Amino acid sequence: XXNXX
Amino acid sequence: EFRMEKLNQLWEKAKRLHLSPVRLAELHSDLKIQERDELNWKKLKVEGLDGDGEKEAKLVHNLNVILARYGL
Amino acid sequence: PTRPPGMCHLDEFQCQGDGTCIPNTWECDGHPDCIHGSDEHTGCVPASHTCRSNEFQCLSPQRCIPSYWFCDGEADCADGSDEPDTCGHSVNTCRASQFQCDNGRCISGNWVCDGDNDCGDMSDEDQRHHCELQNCSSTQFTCVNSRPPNRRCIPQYWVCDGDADCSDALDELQNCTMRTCSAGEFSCANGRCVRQSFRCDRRNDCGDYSDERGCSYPPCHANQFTCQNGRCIPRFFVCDEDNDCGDGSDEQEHLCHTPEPTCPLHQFRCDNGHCIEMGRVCNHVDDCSDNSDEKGCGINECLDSSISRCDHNCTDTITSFYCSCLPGYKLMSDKRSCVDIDECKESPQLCSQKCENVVGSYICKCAPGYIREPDGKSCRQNSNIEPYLIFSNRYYIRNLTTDGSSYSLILQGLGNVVALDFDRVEKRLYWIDAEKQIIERMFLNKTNRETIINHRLRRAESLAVDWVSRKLYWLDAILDCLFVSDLEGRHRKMIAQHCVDANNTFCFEHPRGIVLHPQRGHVYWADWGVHAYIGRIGMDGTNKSVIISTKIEWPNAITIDYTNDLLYWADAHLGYIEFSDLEGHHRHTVYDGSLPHPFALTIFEDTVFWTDWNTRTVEKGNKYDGSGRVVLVNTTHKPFDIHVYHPYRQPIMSNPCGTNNGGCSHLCLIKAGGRGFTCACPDDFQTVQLRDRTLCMPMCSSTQFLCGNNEKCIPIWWKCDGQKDCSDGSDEPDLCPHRFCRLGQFQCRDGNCTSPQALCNARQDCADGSDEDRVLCEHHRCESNEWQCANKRCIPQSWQCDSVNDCLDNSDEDTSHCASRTCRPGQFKCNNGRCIPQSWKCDVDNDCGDYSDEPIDECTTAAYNCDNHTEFSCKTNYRCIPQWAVCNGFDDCRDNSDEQGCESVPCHPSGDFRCANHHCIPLRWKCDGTDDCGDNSDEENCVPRECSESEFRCADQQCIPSRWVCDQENDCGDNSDERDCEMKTCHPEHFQCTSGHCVPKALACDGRADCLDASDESACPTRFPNGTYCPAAMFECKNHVCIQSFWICDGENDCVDGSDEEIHLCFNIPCESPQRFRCDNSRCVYGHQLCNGVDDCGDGSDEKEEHCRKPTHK
Ligand SMILES: *[C@@H]1O[C@H](CO)[C@@H](O[C@@H]2O[C@H](CO)[C@@H](O[C@@H]3O[C@H](CO[C@H]4O[C@H](CO)[C@@H](O)[C@H](O)[C@@H]4O)[C@@H](O)[C@H](O[C@H]4O[C@H](CO)[C@@H](O)[C@H](O)[C@@H]4O)[C@@H]3O)[C@H](O)[C@H]2NC(C)=O)[C@H](O)[C@H]1NC(C)=O
Ligand SMILES: *[C@@H]1O[C@H](CO)[C@@H](O[C@@H]2O[C@H](CO)[C@@H](O[C@@H]3O[C@H](CO[C@H]4O[C@H](CO)[C@@H](O)[C@H](O)[C@@H]4O)[C@@H](O)[C@H](O[C@H]4O[C@H](CO)[C@@H](O)[C@H](O)[C@@H]4O)[C@@H]3O)[C@H](O)[C@H]2NC(C)=O)[C@H](O)[C@H]1NC(C)=O
Ligand SMILES: *[C@@H]1O[C@H](CO)[C@@H](O[C@@H]2O[C@H](CO)[C@@H](O[C@@H]3O[C@H](CO[C@H]4O[C@H](CO)[C@@H](O)[C@H](O)[C@@H]4O)[C@@H](O)[C@H](O[C@H]4O[C@H](CO)[C@@H](O)[C@H](O)[C@@H]4O)[C@@H]3O)[C@H](O)[C@H]2NC(C)=O)[C@H](O)[C@H]1NC(C)=O
Ligand SMILES: *[C@@H]1O[C@H](CO)[C@@H](O[C@@H]2O[C@H](CO)[C@@H](O[C@@H]3O[C@H](CO)[C@@H](O)[C@H](O)[C@@H]3O)[C@H](O)[C@H]2NC(C)=O)[C@H](O)[C@H]1NC(C)=O
Ligand SMILES: *[C@@H]1O[C@H](CO)[C@@H](O[C@@H]2O[C@H](CO)[C@@H](O[C@@H]3O[C@H](CO)[C@@H](O)[C@H](O)[C@@H]3O)[C@H](O)[C@H]2NC(C)=O)[C@H](O)[C@H]1NC(C)=O
Ligand SMILES: *[C@@H]1O[C@H](CO)[C@@H](O[C@@H]2O[C@H](CO)[C@@H](O[C@@H]3O[C@H](CO)[C@@H](O)[C@H](O)[C@@H]3O)[C@H](O)[C@H]2NC(C)=O)[C@H](O)[C@H]1NC(C)=O
Ligand SMILES: *[C@@H]1O[C@H](CO)[C@@H](O[C@@H]2O[C@H](CO)[C@@H](O[C@@H]3O[C@H](CO)[C@@H](O)[C@H](O)[C@@H]3O)[C@H](O)[C@H]2NC(C)=O)[C@H](O)[C@H]1NC(C)=O
Ligand SMILES: *[C@@H]1O[C@H](CO)[C@@H](O)[C@H](O)[C@H]1NC(C)=O
Ligand SMILES: *[C@@H]1O[C@H](CO)[C@@H](O)[C@H](O)[C@H]1NC(C)=O
Ligand SMILES: *[C@H]1O[C@H](CO)[C@H](O)[C@H](O)[C@H]1NC(C)=O
Ligand SMILES: *[C@H]1O[C@H](CO)[C@H](O)[C@H](O)[C@H]1NC(C)=O
Ligand SMILES: *[C@H]1O[C@H](CO)[C@H](O)[C@H](O)[C@H]1NC(C)=O
Ligand SMILES: [Ca+2]
Ligand SMILES: [Ca+2]
Ligand SMILES: [Ca+2]
Ligand SMILES: [Ca+2]
Ligand SMILES: [Ca+2]
Ligand SMILES: [Ca+2]
Ligand SMILES: [Ca+2]
Ligand SMILES: [Ca+2]
Ligand SMILES: [Ca+2]
Ligand SMILES: [Ca+2]
Ligand SMILES: [Ca+2]
Ligand SMILES: [Ca+2]
Ligand SMILES: [Ca+2]
Ligand SMILES: [Ca+2]
Ligand SMILES: [Ca+2]
Ligand SMILES: [Ca+2]
Ligand SMILES: [Ca+2]
Ligand SMILES: [Ca+2]
Ligand SMILES: [Ca+2]
Ligand SMILES: [Ca+2]
Ligand SMILES: [Ca+2]
Repeated sequence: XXNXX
Repeated sequence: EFRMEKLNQLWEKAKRLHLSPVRLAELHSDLKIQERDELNWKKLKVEGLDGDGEKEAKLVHNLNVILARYGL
Repeated sequence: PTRPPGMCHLDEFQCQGDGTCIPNTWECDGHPDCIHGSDEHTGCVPASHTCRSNEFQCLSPQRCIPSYWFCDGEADCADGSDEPDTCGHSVNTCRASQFQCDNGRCISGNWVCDGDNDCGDMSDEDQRHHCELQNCSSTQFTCVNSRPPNRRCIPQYWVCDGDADCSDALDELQNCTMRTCSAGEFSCANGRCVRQSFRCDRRNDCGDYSDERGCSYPPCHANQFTCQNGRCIPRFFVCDEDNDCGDGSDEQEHLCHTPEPTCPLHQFRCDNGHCIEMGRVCNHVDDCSDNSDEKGCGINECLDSSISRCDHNCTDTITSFYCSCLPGYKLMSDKRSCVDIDECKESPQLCSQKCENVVGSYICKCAPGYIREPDGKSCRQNSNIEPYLIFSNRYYIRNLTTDGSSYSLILQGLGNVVALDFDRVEKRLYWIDAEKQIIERMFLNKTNRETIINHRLRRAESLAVDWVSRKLYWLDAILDCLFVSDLEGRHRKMIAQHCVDANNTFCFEHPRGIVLHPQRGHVYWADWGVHAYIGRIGMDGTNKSVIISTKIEWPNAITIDYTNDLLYWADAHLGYIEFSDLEGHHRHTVYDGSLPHPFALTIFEDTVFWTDWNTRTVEKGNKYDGSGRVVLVNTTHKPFDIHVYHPYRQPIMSNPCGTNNGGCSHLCLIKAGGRGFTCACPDDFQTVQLRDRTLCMPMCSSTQFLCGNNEKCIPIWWKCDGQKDCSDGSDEPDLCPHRFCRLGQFQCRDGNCTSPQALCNARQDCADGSDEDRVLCEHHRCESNEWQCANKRCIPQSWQCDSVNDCLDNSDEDTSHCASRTCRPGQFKCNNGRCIPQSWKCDVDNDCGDYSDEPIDECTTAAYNCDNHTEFSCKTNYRCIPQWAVCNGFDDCRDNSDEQGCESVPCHPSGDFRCANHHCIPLRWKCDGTDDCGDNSDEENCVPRECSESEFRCADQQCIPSRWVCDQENDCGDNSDERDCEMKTCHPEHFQCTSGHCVPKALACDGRADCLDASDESACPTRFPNGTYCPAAMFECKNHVCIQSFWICDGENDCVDGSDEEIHLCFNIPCESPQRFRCDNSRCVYGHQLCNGVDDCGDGSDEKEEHCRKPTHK
């Protein structure tokens, strides 16, 4: 997703 | 619509039989006139004024022939 | 000692106006001896033959009716005077002979039960009157699996008939269970059949709901209102006060709203609620309901003594009054009286640092170390140390000034620094390297770097350092836990897991962000899971509670300012920064959804500093209203976990465990509330609490080794290797066998090597099978995220009861276990035995396999409405998906509802990049090198980005980490990163091979040829006394390379020298035809190279068909 690292 | 639970049950189940509308409509007219008959039966039952119980046989047999007549 | 910077000793008191220190005896004395009286604050101490007498006469039917019959609710003998004017309408209730049921009717007992409309409006069986569970006599059968709104009793006249009757239609199953069903009717899972028209509709026709499962409902008509659960209703049914679709979508406050007309000026409406011209009032004409405009003509009604009791002040108008309250006082609902405003709670932003409530106005004060500037509200830090920001890029920890003037590297060359924190006591810095899965520390003067934690760190997310109790707290996102340890990295202990709330609705799923508050002994953390929340726990693992749970989707960031004690956090999805009290009350938004993607924020004085992922920027602004927003810096890589380095951000406090470890054996943790302390034990220890002390009794598995002093226990493969791990040194005893393997690797008893995961997995992997030995595996234990079969092999906790043989002996799928086990807190259980996340219940998808997670009757109720702040409701079904999944290029609603009309969806003004299609992607994904829009519009029309300090540029202009340069392998796709190495010096603590390439120094002189040319072994001292370099078991290549004995002349060029393939050695190696056969050149060619078409030996004997075709199909 767009909130992982 | 109808007063009693049993008439509503017959009414949903009659629709579940997909019967013809003219037959299905005649069902309610025979049950709705029985609705007024059952009400005076019930009033005379709880109050106990129907000392002979004459009003019970005449709606029991009417309901039975209604079930037989209309294909239930 | 000296005085803390800008502060005063606890033995004295600080003046507010100038920061000077005076003794406490001058405080609270009544004499303003300070510069502005800050010492003397007010908070201190101060015909008559046809009927009979029992019957009422009637005319037409010649009937006579009892006296109690009439005036009951209907005309008994069709008399028009029966109801209206024969009895008193409400002089009395209908007395005890007929029980009370509505005012216009009455009920004689049993009718409250039978289900017939005997009060005129069905209200006889309302509330909890009667008939909780009806019963069936002879010739009747009960629909036991049913609820009130369907049925509970049916006659035998309908059992095993032609049409289903009960709720689940069990009447037709019974013992009947017929066979005959054809293609003319739809077939259900349970076996019953129904007409094709009764598929994919609003009715549960088959009982089993097989006629509805898997259907795809087309959208409703134009005149058909659609509810959130997917049921179409007539628009006439909307806002008729009847729940026409169950979930209440058609009956809700703001959809069924008719806001009253404004009529702002002139247009003086009267008190009956309709707007009329202003001049009509007291025009001597009664134009409103009841003298609403004519009081004769109005005058002030407060003039008489205490009429309407206007508490503070009053004012009048043409036809009314209105009281008023002085500033600092608010009127309450009675519209007559005023109460004091707690401005410190109702309006926190008025005072910059601290607030004290007064009856009326308020007074703002500053925390010690701060002085209030002459404006009366803005405190200023008094220490002559200027703060600076410390934030982490993926490769760097960088130093940035508060105003942004200076910018420099604190450190570089790291793998991936996702979090960091500082300690002002030792001037030390801590950070988590997510790429290496280690936690390091170093002094701020850039020396004494070391690694304190390197084991069982599956996925660390955020860390926080406790300056008071010298403890280190960090979150793990894979184990879903909150850990604790001393600053040196010992005595690790689990202090939180599973769920937080009493309902198990908010659980550890995606922990991120952490902030300690040692003053009150609390730890605050955030989770961005499906049920996102901000939790709280005591520093010792008590007081689990939920602080924020509403209007929160992606809480990446969290912090506390320590001066106002306000809690601060930011949401990446909703895009806000919002602050609240420590208990979660009185929340206020700083930025109202305008931030692209904040990740970490921090506070100092009056300024909030946050790191933005989408813009890759560090920004600052006012901490209360967001004014003065300024971009400080903008980097190539994403910024993580910014921190303001200043001693005021770690306020001084007494240590409850002072100079004695609190008398605790291993750990002393601050009690919730801060006042007390609690002794604790590490992970593999048992707390045998005694009368006046806690005993930490060691309890470690058979795969673990207990150290000499019982200070810790370590995995069994950490015993007998190169490094001493225990403090005692028993890790490496004198009677220690030779170490054949590398670090972090299990060693077989015969010298073979295998990974630690090979231990007790029931698949023997060592040559001796010692990895599955009874003594070793008898008391094996594994992590909290795994479940252990009776076979003593550990599998992930979610691999149970899935009809897959994850364990060898089906213990995971055994029916006895799959019926008695529970799910872990926060997980839903299926009748199949599956454990699934609670979010997976009622989401259309068949997750249990048995559709147990999708009860259609229950899933469509009001209890599963989507959270309208963050979730988007699918059109044709009851599924809810998060808003960020809307037109992302993937079918998430199972009906493609979320991908419809993305053209109308606007991107966020600054953080997103619109694709060729109408999708919005984060700007950080522009020109990254991979297609994320689904049409390559992001990577088109791009220019390669410039390299940073730790990066190296290939011939293709793409940047790679400098560590990959000259490491024997190419990463640029060509010769670029190994173009020349012979005349280059490489990162420290690395050994450069003679061929120019360089390896980590630990791989030098350890037998294995780690350099390509084996130069890491070609010049080393003699390993064994009598001159030998390898133990006898291994072979010794003439270039001093150690090699496994069975590798001898197997056809692989194993010794880089070539000593492995001498023919004289080759001929005498034992061989076996199915595995190794002799080639006619005396070379035992590997058996896999026979009939391979390749001349592994120089005469083609390995390819001759005579002895490698199939004689018996072999
Ligand atoms: C980078 O910054 C850090 C942090 O400021 C510096 O580390 C400190 O260095 C000073 C020396 O300059 C240390 O001061 C010494 O502390 C000793 C006691 O604590 C040390 O030893 C115990 C032993 O268990 C350890 O537990 C503890 O962690 C410390 O390592 C004192 O005994 C010393 O006293 C001696 O010298 C002083 C004068 O300096 C004399 O007055 C005394 O009589 C005696 O001779 C000394 O005070 C300090 O402890 C260090 N801090 C820490 C946390 O260890 C780095 O030096 C600095 N690095 C660089 C290169 O700049
Ligand atoms: C994991 O690493 C181990 C290392 O030991 C390998 O296991 C076996 O290793 C031995 C190394 O010696 C292989 O060779 C065996 O040597 C034995 C010792 O030789 C005796 O006789 C000579 C005669 O001069 C003496 O000098 C010497 O001192 C000894 O007295 C032989 O006895 C072995 O033969 C017998 O045992 C093996 C099983 O161990 C049987 O397979 C044979 O049929 C026979 O009964 C043998 O020659 C041995 O080959 C290695 N095992 C196997 C099965 O190959 C493992 O190979 C390695 N892991 C894997 C998966 O390969
Ligand atoms: C230069 O130096 C190295 C060592 O510094 C020498 O290598 C040693 O050689 C001896 C003799 O071969 C080895 O001793 C033998 O080891 C066998 C295997 O045991 C291994 O595994 C066990 C358990 O983990 C270890 O305890 C052990 O140390 C080994 O690692 C034993 O099985 C042998 O005993 C057998 O024979 C005796 C009779 O002699 C029987 O009574 C016993 O029951 C048993 O069957 C024996 O102990 C020694 O292990 C080697 N060490 C290394 C590191 O390889 C070189 O030989 C030397 N070079 C020269 C030219 O001399
Ligand atoms: C609304 O009603 C309130 C309640 O009476 C009014 O507050 C009162 O205002 C008067 C005039 O400002 C104050 O009188 C002054 O008091 C001082 C002594 O403190 C005296 O020296 C002056 O000569 C003067 O008389 C009075 O104190 C104050 N009452 C209180 C208790 O605060 C208010 O003025 C009204 N506001 C309006 C706009 O009508
Ligand atoms: C991050 O950057 C800031 C600002 O550049 C650094 O602050 C600097 O810290 C050093 C050490 O405290 C100061 O050096 C001192 O200067 C005085 C006066 O010249 C000298 O007498 C001392 O001997 C010492 O050399 C420096 O002045 C100071 N700069 C500012 C603007 O305050 C900070 O050290 C950096 N942090 C890290 C971890 O590198
Ligand atoms: C977990 O959260 C749920 C949902 O908030 C809690 O369910 C609550 O359960 C009570 C008792 O069943 C419900 O009260 C009921 O109200 C109806 C009238 O609406 C009444 O007829 C019942 O006799 C009963 O008083 C309550 O409505 C419901 N919560 C809400 C807000 O709907 C539950 O308590 C929590 N934890 C537990 C103990 O499961
Ligand atoms: C252990 O956990 C509970 C729940 O988090 C903590 O109780 C909470 O404590 C705060 C502060 O004392 C309470 O706020 C205050 O409540 C009173 C009314 O009781 C109100 O007058 C104040 O204005 C303020 O709002 C909060 O209500 C309370 N919550 C509940 C229901 O327990 C408790 O403090 C924790 N103990 C520690 C010190 O770890
Ligand atoms: C951010 O990038 C802009 C160009 O878009 C540049 O002008 C600005 O200097 C950068 N911010 C800082 C101050 O580093
Ligand atoms: C829907 O959002 C509004 C704010 O626009 C809020 O007041 C209301 O409570 C929300 N309703 C639901 C279904 O959560
Ligand atoms: C004096 O004591 C204070 C206590 O907070 C600080 O340790 C300060 O650094 C000390 N000053 C000197 C010169 O040692
Ligand atoms: C060699 O020098 C280069 C360039 O100055 C790098 O600094 C590299 O880290 C150096 N390594 C050694 C071993 O000196
Ligand atoms: C090799 O090193 C060993 C280590 O014990 C002995 O010191 C030995 O003497 C060394 N030299 C030779 C020739 O073996
Ligand atoms: Ca004073
Ligand atoms: Ca009447
Ligand atoms: Ca009734
Ligand atoms: Ca039936
Ligand atoms: Ca259906
Ligand atoms: Ca409605
Ligand atoms: Ca008027
Ligand atoms: Ca106030
Ligand atoms: Ca997780
Ligand atoms: Ca959510
Ligand atoms: Ca966003
Ligand atoms: Ca070790
Ligand atoms: Ca194994
Ligand atoms: Ca399984
Ligand atoms: Ca599901
Ligand atoms: Ca989607
Ligand atoms: Ca891209
Ligand atoms: Ca490379
Ligand atoms: Ca090597
Ligand atoms: Ca070989
Ligand atoms: Ca071959």
